[PDB]
Order: sequence, then structure tokens, then C-alpha cells
Amino acid sequence: AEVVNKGDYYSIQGKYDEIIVANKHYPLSKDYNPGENPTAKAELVKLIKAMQEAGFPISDHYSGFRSYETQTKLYQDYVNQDGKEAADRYSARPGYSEHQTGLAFDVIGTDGDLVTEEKAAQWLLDHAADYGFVVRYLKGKEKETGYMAEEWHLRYVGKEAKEIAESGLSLEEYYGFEGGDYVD
Ligand SMILES: [Zn+2]
Ligand SMILES: [Zn+2]
Ligand SMILES: [Zn+2]
Ligand SMILES: [Zn+2]
Ligand SMILES: [Zn+2]
Repeated sequence: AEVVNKGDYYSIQGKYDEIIVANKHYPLSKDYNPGENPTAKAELVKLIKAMQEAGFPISDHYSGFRSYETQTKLYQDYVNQDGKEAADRYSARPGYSEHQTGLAFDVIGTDGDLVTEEKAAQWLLDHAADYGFVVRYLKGKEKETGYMAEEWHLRYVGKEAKEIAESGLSLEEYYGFEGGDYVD
């Protein structure tokens, strides 16, 4: 399968499910505002509960859906200032964040910070797929995904997550769609 332009977004047909694509190559449209995906949200709750039961200090609170308009403001504040290059490196241009899909969620520690502690991060690599999630921005896959590695950013893909995690690949590499940096 190859990506299809469906106007509001590009998507690719996975083994079980349609997979919406949002990255630095394929933006979502300005008007695409699906809010939080309920299926993803219900698995996230379970994921968090299982982390907490394994003893990790993980908050119930998370960063989920973020609209184009909110991302616009957020990206503008970052160029404002840390400059446009720090914005591109650490923020995301509006339309180009997976958070606008409603399928991406950042897990947060009860210490108030995005999860970076090594054992919790590896739990996510090992187990996020049990809840249909993948760790999107893998270590070492910056050229493929376009994004600096993030231990805490999870993307809901559903049943195919286990095969994806076992491959060690980015979604770009796994499904065969384009990634990389902003073309500009
Ligand atoms: Zn639209
Ligand atoms: Zn439309
Ligand atoms: Zn597991
Ligand atoms: Zn790090
Ligand atoms: Zn994120």
C-alpha cells in the first residue's frame, strides 16, 4: 500500500487499520480538528494504569490532542524567542505535529515532567504495543521520522503495534512512506 491524499490528511492502509500520516513531509490540513480519539484514549488509560501498577511514578495527566490553531500559537512563541531553528528543532510547525491527529499522547511523570527516566522509557519500548501504541520518535531514527528522539511520545496504531515494535522500525520505514525534514 501507498499513501493516499484524503485532503484533510494523508493515510496509508495498514494490515488491519487505516493509518493517518502526520509528519514534517505530510502535514494535516488547517481545518482538520478531530479532537482526541476515544479508542486511543481508552487504551492510554490502561497503559498508564499498568505503568503505575509496575511502580513507575506516572501521572494520569498527559498531553494529547492539539489543534492547528493551538500549534500555530505554540510554534510562534518558540520562534519568539529561541529563533526559527530552535522552533523547527524542538517545536512543530502547525499542521506538522502528530498531536493534531488525536492519536498521539505524551506521558507525564507525577514529578511534572515528560517521562525520560531509563526504566520507564524501556517499559514503553517493551510494552506500549500491548495497548496499541508505538514509541514514535525512536532513538536513532531522527532522519527517518524527522524528529528528535522522544522517550514519552506515543502514537496509537492499534493491533499492528506489536509487529511494528518487533521490527524496530519507524512508521515511515515500516509502512514505506516518506519522512524527513521540512522541505520548506
Ligand atoms: Zn478539511
Ligand atoms: Zn475536508
Ligand atoms: Zn508486554
Ligand atoms: Zn532523551
Ligand atoms: Zn508528543
